[PDB]
Amino acid sequence: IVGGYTCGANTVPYQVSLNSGYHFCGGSLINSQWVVSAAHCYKSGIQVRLGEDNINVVEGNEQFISASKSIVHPSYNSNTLNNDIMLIKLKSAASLNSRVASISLPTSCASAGTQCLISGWGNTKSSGTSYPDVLKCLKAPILSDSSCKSAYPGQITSNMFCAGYLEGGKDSCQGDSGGPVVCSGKLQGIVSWGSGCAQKNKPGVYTKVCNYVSWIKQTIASN
Ligand SMILES: CC(=N)N1CC[C@H](Oc2ccc([C@H](Cc3ccc4ccc(C(=N)N)cc4c3)C(=O)O)cc2)C1
Ligand SMILES: [Ca+2]
Repeated sequence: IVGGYTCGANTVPYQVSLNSGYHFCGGSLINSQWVVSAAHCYKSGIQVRLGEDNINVVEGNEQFISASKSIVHPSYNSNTLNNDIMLIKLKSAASLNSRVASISLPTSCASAGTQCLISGWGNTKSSGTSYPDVLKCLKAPILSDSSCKSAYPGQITSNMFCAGYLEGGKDSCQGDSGGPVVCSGKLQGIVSWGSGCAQKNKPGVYTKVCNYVSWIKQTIASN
């Protein structure tokens, strides 16, 4: 997260860290046995880390649970990043408490103007590389479809939305991938892609979760 602030230990209880020997992507806990992340975060041998703040120090509220199954969206296109969403089932259910909690799926799509909370352990520099050990947060508004499409000609689908600031300076970045975009208590986006990080006229692009609610519900009910 570039231009954000330190969230504070367990203030974003649904935030997960996907670990394969090291943190490589974020994710959101949607219930006690399921995690939602970006399809581009797909890997085998994933361990889901819940209740995390500092990812390099055992602080006491963590739950490390291995994934039993991963399901990439049937129409995911790795070249365009269309349908960049994936579900991960935990081998055992997480113990939900005040520090580890699920986030609600949306009942309707969010519109431009809505302020959301984006979080992750990704790169904090627009030019250069610096990865934080503790969770970073950023409040950012959802941008109009017109602005989004003007920024990325022919690359924005109905399954994507832009959020951030056209003036640059604040944005999610590499390492934040798969992480949550929560607006008014509902999971509306998943950190997907962008041209650089926090660059002028190059806002972050996120997966539009509201278009996948039925797929998510059906998949969980049958797996
Ligand atoms: C070629 C083209 N026009 N495309 C449009 C869709 C797709 O975009 C991508 C895919 C992977 C990357 C990563 C880099 C990359 C990876 C994750 C990111 C997460 C967030 C942000 C952000 N600024 N909010 C930027 C990221 C940039 C790479 O270079 O490998 C960057 C952009 C391909
Ligand atoms: Ca820790």
